[PDB]
Amino acid sequence: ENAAPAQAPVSDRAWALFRALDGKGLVPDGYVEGWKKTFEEDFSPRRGAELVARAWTDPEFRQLLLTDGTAAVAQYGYLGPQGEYIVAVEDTPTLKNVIVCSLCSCTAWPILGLPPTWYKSFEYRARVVREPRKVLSEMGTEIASDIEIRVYDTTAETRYMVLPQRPAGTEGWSQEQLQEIVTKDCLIGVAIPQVP
Amino acid sequence: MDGVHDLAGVQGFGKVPHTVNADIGPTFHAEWEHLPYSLMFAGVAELGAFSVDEVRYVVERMEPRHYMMTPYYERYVIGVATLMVEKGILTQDELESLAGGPFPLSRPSESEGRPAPVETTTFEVGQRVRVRDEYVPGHIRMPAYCRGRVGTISHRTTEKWPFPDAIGHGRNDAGEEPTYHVKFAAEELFGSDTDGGSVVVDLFEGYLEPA
Ligand SMILES: [Fe+3]
Ligand SMILES: [Mg+2]
Ligand SMILES: [Mg+2]
Ligand SMILES: [Mg+2]
Ligand SMILES: [Mg+2]
Ligand SMILES: [Mg+2]
Ligand SMILES: [Mg+2]
Repeated sequence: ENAAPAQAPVSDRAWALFRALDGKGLVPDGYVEGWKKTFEEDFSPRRGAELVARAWTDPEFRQLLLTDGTAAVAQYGYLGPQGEYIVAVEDTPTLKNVIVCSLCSCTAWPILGLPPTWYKSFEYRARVVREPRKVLSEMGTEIASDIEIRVYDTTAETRYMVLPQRPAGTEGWSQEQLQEIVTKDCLIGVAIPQVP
Repeated sequence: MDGVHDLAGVQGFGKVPHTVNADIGPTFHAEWEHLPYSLMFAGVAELGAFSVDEVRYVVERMEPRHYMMTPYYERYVIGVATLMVEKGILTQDELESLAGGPFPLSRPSESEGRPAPVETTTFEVGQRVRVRDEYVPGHIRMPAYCRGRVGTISHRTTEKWPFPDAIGHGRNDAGEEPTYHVKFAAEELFGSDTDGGSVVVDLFEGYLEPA
């Protein structure tokens, strides 16, 4: 009762699917290898960090990023699969934004990178919509009591990034220096950028 | 589809398995893990065999206990394989022969889907809307926590997309609709039993009505 179905090892099933399609000429030469390279090397939260650092140091770009995220991202050439319609959401002294896909894993792939295992977890998908303060706290981020938390559930085609507040002690830092402290978790919204 | 995948608000789960900025390791933790997404794109972009929405729905169609015990990337192996069999591109026999053992698939659809709604309203930023009190057995991009609930429009998209309830079943009548960022107060969704402020759901026009 309630037992798992019998299954071949997952690797064997995944490669079987590949071989069945490839053996029928349906997968172009180097196709899955090319996607693997894109997923590993091109889709990256370093891109989102670059966008944040630019917004932090360039008021005009900040305004563009917050009003037409797609256009702002296109300037860097970072539009892509699962990242064609972009909205950046602004943290403020009274507002903390957090992103989830409660229904599956929807993520702005090209600028955040593919979602991490934890973001796709049933724990995050179930809980962050209902108890984001406790979830963030458990994850190591204390949100002050005077700050509203807003959770964006990625339920359609909008793909989101958080523009975090710029922390004190970074005044005059270069874009490269600022990029360094904007992590994947900062872009998802579960972390606040940290200054050593 | 009111399936187990509609997890938002479910109670009883433990800690999220992460502390902020902890090392998450490589993008792929096994040598096969890039295959589901890559073969999804082959199916969508190269073969034109199915839509991305059909991939979401076929994963929703995993038998519920099967869904709950299956790691993320494996669900997409199962989903993409299921679609390839349903579309007549592959057989389950050849998948199992090549796999050297059982390769159970998602369950057949119990709904033919539905067309893009004929009657909808163009909403404006600041307007109060209700999520239509409707039950859809096939694919839908409305999490149940917002069904029948009232919120305020913060954004209307400047692009339009096919209605998921149609294109998620491969139907010809998905049309196109914009979506709306609808902001709900936490208390509107979970009463006293929430520690949050607001939740913004990105909802197709066809899921909404004036409040
Ligand atoms: Fe998702
Ligand atoms: Mg497209
Ligand atoms: Mg609780
Ligand atoms: Mg300053
Ligand atoms: Mg300097
Ligand atoms: Mg439900
Ligand atoms: Mg297993």
